[PDB]
Amino acid sequence: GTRGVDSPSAELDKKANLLKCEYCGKYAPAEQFRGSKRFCSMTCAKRYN
Ligand SMILES: [Zn+2]
Repeated sequence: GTRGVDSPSAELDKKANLLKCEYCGKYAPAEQFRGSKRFCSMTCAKRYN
């Protein structure tokens, strides 16, 4: 597929499809938004509860 073609950070899937933690506001690949697409990973999502 066309995911990770012109990407040095191919592992992070180019970080094309970004959204960001409605807390700190850091942009990341939606895949890392394990807080059900609201916040980034553990520290942040849990901090909102
Ligand atoms: Zn965060």
